[PDB]
Amino acid sequence: MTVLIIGMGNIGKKLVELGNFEKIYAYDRISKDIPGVVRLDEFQVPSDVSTVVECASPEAVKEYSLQILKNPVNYIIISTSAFADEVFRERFFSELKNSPARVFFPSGAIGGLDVLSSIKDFVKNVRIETIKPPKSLGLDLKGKTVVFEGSVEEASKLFPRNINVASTIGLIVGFEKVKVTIVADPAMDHNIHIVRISSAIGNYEFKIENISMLTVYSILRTLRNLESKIIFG
Amino acid sequence: MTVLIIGMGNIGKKLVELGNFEKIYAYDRISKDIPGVVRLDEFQVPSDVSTVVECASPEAVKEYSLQILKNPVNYIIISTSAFADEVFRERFFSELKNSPARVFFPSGAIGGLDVLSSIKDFVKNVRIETIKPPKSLGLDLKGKTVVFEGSVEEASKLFPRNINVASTIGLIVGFEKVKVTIVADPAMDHNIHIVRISSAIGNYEFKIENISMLTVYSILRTLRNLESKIIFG
Ligand SMILES: NC(=O)c1ccc[n+]([C@@H]2O[C@H](COP(=O)([O-])OP(=O)(O)OC[C@H]3O[C@@H](n4cnc5c(N)ncnc54)[C@H](O)[C@@H]3O)[C@@H](O)[C@H]2O)c1
Ligand SMILES: NC(=O)c1ccc[n+]([C@@H]2O[C@H](COP(=O)([O-])OP(=O)(O)OC[C@H]3O[C@@H](n4cnc5c(N)ncnc54)[C@H](O)[C@@H]3O)[C@@H](O)[C@H]2O)c1
Repeated sequence: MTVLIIGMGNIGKKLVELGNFEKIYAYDRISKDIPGVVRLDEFQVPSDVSTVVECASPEAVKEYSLQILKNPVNYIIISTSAFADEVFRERFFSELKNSPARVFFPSGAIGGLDVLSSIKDFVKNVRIETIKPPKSLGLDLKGKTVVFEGSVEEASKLFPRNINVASTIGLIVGFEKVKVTIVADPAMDHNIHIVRISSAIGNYEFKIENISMLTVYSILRTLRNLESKIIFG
Repeated sequence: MTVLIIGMGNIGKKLVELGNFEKIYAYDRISKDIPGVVRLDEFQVPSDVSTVVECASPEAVKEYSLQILKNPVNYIIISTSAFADEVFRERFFSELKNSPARVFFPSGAIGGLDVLSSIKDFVKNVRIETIKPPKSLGLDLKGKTVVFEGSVEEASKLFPRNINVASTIGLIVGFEKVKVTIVADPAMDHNIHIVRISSAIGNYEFKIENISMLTVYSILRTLRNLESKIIFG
């Protein structure tokens, strides 16, 4: 299929090298030498694009979402942190009911969204804890320390970085039901995600220790799935 | 859409009551009073069926898989334990390459299959441990005891019950890479599933404590997804 990739950062260039595409349109405010892509200069959704993939920034999701939705394409979004904004979220799904498009929210850096999606109406609450090494926060500590705790909306305001995982989760069960905790642990070599889910159907715990590659393959699997006979999860 | 549900056990009757369907064809060796379904007597795939759902038994998967695949429908399978059979597995995906159909393997009683599907080529091994209460095995114990450990193929031969979770997993990463452990813990009130995944991309831990309802909603979410604009995981 022909596709439009928004953003040529670590994830964009990676999709271009691993993906199998006849044609690739790419838009990125910068202008680095483009390899096997048709670097656009003015954003737009070419008529032969069957799928659009956003992997730029929350602001990009907000800037083009409206236009993208006019077109009858599969719309893959990863910068979900943008949905932590009540006003933008309302606007988006409005355009979507009228839209001929289809939106896909791949799990990204976490997993367990298959069951969380199935039992979403029954979820009582979701606790997502991120444990980063002190170094990655310019901190020197002798023990674990909570650097933040509250809603997804607030977490995004102070951490314009991640807060994408929690947002996709919020988009599934409702934001009011998600609590975010960011912990700095001097004993931690790498980043970790722990998703604790309480519901009327059962309780689930998902621990993620990524050694972001996971998100890349998460996108690829979604694209591959569009054209596959064997679908898992 | 019009659908064909194979098996009217706990899961079949549940799909009939919660599902939203214009027409339902149902086949079940028994003959209990059927409510809102068109109880067939001779198995077959009516021409107006757009989706078939198996939730009967592994033997059923093996008996009708061949026929189902001739038809251009979405084929949902849950009794995956049947794929632990090397010979049947080879036969199935053979028919599928030639098939106009599409197969869906919902996560069922576990979760985390979204990430496991994305990073499947990189998986080094998967350990799935099931911790049941001694009572559910007619055992009286004073401490945890392993009642079984080995491959998915063997687990199915001694436990014609579950071994479906491990099979779907085997279908994803390859059976040789899955190790199954069934533990009886006197301290355990309910059943638990722990899926430990080791790979080149990272390590994942999924703990599942279901209070099977999860599988039902897992099927429903797959059906709902066929006709939805918002897809998660
Ligand atoms: N959902 C998840 O699990 C998950 C995980 C990791 C990253 N992400 C998201 O992916 C994004 C980062 O991707 P990356 O790793 O390639 O980072 P990156 O910063 O290396 O790449 C971003 C690229 O997009 C371009 N860009 C920024 N705004 C743009 C805009 N408004 N319009 C067009 N182009 C724009 C930038 O010039 C940059 O080259 C982040 O926004 C993050 O939220 C999501
Ligand atoms: N993948 C998962 O996570 C998962 C989880 C739970 C159960 N399951 C599967 O679901 C099945 C059980 O479903 P249930 O909970 O409704 O159980 P059940 O035993 O109550 O229902 C099974 C029904 O299917 C009928 N049946 C059996 N063989 C048939 C055949 N060959 N052809 C036509 N009909 C047949 C039976 O008469 C019975 O009424 C099991 O085979 C199990 O492997 C999968």
